[PDB]
Amino acid sequence: DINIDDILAELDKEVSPQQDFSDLMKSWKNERCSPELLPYPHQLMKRLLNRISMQSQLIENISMGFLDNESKLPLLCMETELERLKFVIRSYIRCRLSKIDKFSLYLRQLNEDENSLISLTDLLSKDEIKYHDTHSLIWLKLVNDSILKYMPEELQAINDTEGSVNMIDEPDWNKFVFIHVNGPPDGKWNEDPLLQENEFGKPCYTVTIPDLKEEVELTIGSIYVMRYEVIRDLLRDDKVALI
Amino acid sequence: NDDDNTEIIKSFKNFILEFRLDSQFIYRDQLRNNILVKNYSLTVNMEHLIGYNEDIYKKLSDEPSDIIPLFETAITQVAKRISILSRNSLPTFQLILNSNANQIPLRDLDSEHVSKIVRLSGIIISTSVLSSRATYLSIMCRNCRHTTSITINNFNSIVSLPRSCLSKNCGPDPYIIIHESSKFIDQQFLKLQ
Amino acid sequence: MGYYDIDDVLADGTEFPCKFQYDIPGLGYLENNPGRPITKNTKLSLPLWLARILAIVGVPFVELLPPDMFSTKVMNAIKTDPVALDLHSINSHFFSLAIKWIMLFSEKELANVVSELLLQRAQELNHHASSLSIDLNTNIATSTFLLKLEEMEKEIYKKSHESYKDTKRWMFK
Amino acid sequence: MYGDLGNKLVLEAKRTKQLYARSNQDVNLPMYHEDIIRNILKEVSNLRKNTEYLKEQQQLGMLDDKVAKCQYFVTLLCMERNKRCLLAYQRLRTDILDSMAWNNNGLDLMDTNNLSHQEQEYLKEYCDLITDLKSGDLVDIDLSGSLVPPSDVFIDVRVLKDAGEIQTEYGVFNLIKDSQFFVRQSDVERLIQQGYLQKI
Amino acid sequence: DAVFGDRVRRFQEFLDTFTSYRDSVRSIQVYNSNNAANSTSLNILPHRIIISLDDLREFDRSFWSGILVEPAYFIPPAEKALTDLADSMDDVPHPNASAVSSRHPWKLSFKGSFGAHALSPRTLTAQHLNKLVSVEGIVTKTSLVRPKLIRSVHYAAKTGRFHYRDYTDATTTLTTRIPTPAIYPTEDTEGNKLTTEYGYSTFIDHQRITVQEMPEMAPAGQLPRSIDVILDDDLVDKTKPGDRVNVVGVFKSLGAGGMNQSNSNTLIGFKTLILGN
Amino acid sequence: MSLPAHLQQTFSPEEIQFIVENEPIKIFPRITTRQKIRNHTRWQLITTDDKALNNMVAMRSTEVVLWIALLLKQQSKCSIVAPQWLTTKELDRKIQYEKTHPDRFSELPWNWLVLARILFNKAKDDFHDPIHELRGKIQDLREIRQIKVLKGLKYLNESHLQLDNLSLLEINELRPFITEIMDKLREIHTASLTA
Ligand SMILES: [Zn+2]
Repeated sequence: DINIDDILAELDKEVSPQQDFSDLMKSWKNERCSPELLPYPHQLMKRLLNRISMQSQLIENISMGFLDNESKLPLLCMETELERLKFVIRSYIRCRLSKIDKFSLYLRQLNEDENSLISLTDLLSKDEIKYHDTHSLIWLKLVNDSILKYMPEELQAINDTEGSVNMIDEPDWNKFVFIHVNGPPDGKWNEDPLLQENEFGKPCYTVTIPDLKEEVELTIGSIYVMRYEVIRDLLRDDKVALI
Repeated sequence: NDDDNTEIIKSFKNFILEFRLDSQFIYRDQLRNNILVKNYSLTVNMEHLIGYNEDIYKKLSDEPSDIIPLFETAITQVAKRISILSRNSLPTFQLILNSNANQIPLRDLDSEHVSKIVRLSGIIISTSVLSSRATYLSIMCRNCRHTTSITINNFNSIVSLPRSCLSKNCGPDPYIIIHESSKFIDQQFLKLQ
Repeated sequence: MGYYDIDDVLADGTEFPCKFQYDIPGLGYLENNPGRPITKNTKLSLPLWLARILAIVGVPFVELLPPDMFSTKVMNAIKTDPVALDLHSINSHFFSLAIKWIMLFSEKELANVVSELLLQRAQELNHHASSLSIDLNTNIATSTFLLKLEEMEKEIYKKSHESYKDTKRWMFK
Repeated sequence: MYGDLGNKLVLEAKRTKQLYARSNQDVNLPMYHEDIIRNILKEVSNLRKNTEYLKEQQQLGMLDDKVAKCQYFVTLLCMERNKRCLLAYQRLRTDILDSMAWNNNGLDLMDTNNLSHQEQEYLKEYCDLITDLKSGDLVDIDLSGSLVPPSDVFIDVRVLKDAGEIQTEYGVFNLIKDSQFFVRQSDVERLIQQGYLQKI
Repeated sequence: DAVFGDRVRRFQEFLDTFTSYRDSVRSIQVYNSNNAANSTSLNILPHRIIISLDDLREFDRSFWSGILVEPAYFIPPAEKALTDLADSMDDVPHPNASAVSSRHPWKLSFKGSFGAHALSPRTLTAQHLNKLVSVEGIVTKTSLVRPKLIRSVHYAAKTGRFHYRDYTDATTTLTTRIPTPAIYPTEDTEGNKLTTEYGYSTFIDHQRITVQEMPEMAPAGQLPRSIDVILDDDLVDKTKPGDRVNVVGVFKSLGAGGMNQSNSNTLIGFKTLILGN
Repeated sequence: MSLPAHLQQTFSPEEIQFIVENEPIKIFPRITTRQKIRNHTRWQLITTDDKALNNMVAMRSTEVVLWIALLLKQQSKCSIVAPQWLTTKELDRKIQYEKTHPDRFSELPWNWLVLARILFNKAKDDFHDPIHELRGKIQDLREIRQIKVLKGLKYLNESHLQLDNLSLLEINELRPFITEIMDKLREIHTASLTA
């Protein structure tokens, strides 16, 4: 018989804190595994910090009111929920700081490059900018006055990329990461391009590995161990998520 | 005797599979870890066997030389179950016991304790070189070339080649061991003082 | 191949057999004759961080000879029984140096052997890392196999074993 | 050759590496290897003087391009190798110092004689930098807090070292030795990390 | 015996692929022919070829693993293939009335890398039985070289025909076969008397050396352990006591080890020894 | 540095439990926060939905985030309902699927191990089936899935790998081995392909 789902959908076609937390967890999971320093979500983190401040004030006010039924479960849940949110943001920020420490000179050369397509203001937070600058400066001072003071000017650079071995550390672009193919972020499939339907009817993406000149079909709802460089474009579009 | 042997094997198999103290199946985990490093054995504590089902311990301590091969068979079956994907050639596992029973002085071992399990202490004074005891004994009839196999448990009661052609008369002792198809295990003689 | 990677730093400082190509003057500071120069067609052992550069700049100054650790005898040993090979005695940094040699010489055949060696040995070290001792109240094979791992596999084993141990400790807490 | 001192230095650095890895004894960085640092730095000075001696001798003398290029090139390579060994050692020490600072900002501010003057100044300013981070914008969250997820809100603790009386946010804690509490894990995390409370 | 023929043809293909072994066989044959045609001379090259296990592994890994794991089924076919190769490419000279009857099969010897089979007499457990292993150690005892019978050729002075008979023992052939009581057949099938023809029969020398592990290799607190190698033919007198040696052979077992009624609870084992190649 | 060595590129199992605890679960409340028609403090949380918490009616199944269900189960104020996949019939079905298809994993939920552990520890009296049997079937599933993983870690090429239907804890424990062996087999390949 003819399908009537179209009219049923027709008659049904007359930023939320949960979504903010879900995006924070997704960003944290991606940051923990991705070899590169992922771009900072300024707006999401601003909203999250505002929410934490307002909820802490609300808890303090409710506690003052209680300081004059005896339902303490909501207050306990508020406190522990805020603790969990603070832990997630703590771990995220500290992972980003560790990645900044690992790739300080790479970030510096990106900043000093006028031909670079990215900027630290668009990739690091303000506190991350300050921490990166201060840490790079102090470590430079230490290494200078401990080792480089007794070295000639041709071997005194802290970012000598022309030496016997490159001394600026770059992220391992071809690092292997665990990816779960989410599919398009929206619930509609045909709208999103790049989704070449595979045989057996399961939709899939298609990414090629330049080193091997091989094409691999990334089926939706499947788990893969893929090179990060191959996945980077899909990951930036949230079509896949690092496990 | 097949029914009783199968029942004993199944009981000790269930002991291997089901025993756990607190959230961890001790002997399943130990068996898997032993298989991983090619350690085909299982060190079974005796307090655990008593606590699980004291009837099994009574059966074991009554006639150890007849029950222990059944327990080794159960260990082998569990190993196949938990380390081989259904749909072999896995050696018969060895059972290593740990006991805390009262130690019997070496001079107190007399006519009683014969065929019993005894725990005793001493100092080793000699260790022989490794011998070779057969377990799988591929065997062939001398005249009619009727090849068969024999499996050895190595727990002497208190077996030999068959005294029959076992499928013209072929004589009284028609069997010669095929040494290129047999499987052996190493055995060592100690000397406790 | 990070600059500050101590494993890579130590891998660089390994002597390699290499013959010279020029009657170069004035060198040999610590090569048994500081003032007296180095003769042409002289076979000398040099650190990799030096021989690597000296074999490309220039006919290059220094010609690199096939080291013993990649000789056909070691290759046959690798192809025979990869698991039971004492690669720690051959070279404590065998895999890093093999990768460097392949990178230098584009040896498509040494790489095809060392990759299979790595896979076959990774199977066994995963088997040993995922087998955790249980107390009823370390195995001989585990301890006698862990003595035959380079400084690279000794880190993969440590990481994987720590991961398995953490998972076991969490599950059975 | 010339990197043997540097090779010994990085070998000792590897020892410190695995040394501190070892679980979490929070070991103190082995006292700076000043003696080996001095020798290799002196070894660098001799190499630099040799380059200066050769360059001036090349100008006044009749030196062809071959030896003048090659001796300088080899000396430069040796100096680079020594620089790399020194840098690796210093970077490992700096990484361990950063780990200690991050973990002990809530534990203690400490034998400090194991550190050179430069390293002591680096740690002293790094603590200030961490405190600046914990106060700029991320003040709502405790950036120096524990990285273990907060599983259970309520825990029970046992007082290890007597500390008399300590004021909490609302009431007060009487840290009597060998007395057990049952309090929220939030307000005792610093004391547990410092080493005054024990259980979980 | 389809598998036997398959192994034989596979090894013939291997010998054809690596022509160095064919060149060595040719060199041995021409050396023997020249010595026969040329006096106080006794240097005759043996019918033995040293094949590298690495070449066998690179050619056919299945055959190489079969040699290294179950040589009792892979070495006899390879030896038969080598014998057929030598016979086909033989210079087909005039017979000497003895080489026709006296068997001279081309034995095999191995070299190269062994891996887990490069053992010592202490680490030679019972899991290595029936496998091709190499043991290194010091020769301590050497039996007297004593010829042993493997074929007796008989002449019946009533029909002018020659009848032979092959003999096999546990220490001669790898595959197990019914032992022969080593009694010469004095009467034919048709009631004819036979006279044994020595000089047309075939005897091979037989020695039993003893190899023990090097004393410095022994673990702290234990005396060196020893194994018994059974060298035969060209390998007799190759070793003397005190010689450090590296013997390659098949770790074989013999006997019924109890299991003979005479022993029911008796717990002795089997007699194990290496058939040196 | 800021992030410890053992937390570099993996998740500690505590963090996996933390991630799992954010998934909704169905509970039977033992309290009633539904305000009658005829004061009280509402939850008003910021990282989840408080609607199902302010409208709890005793013995009326709702869905709350797992870390709150556990918090209520700390007292006697709720009763966690075991998910449908955590019954003896479904576990037997999954075991049969594993024994029938030796090339692919069964379709267990990504949090099956973590959820099973948490529910067995904190909600041991809310199972319609004997927990001593659920544990024995969870262990059997873990053993079969471990056998299949060890026989697929034998396919660690340098291009990619498809670990379909693998759980989250299993992936987390296999990450430092797979992702560090494939890196080396990729470095070897790229070194060879330097032409
Ligand atoms: Zn018969």
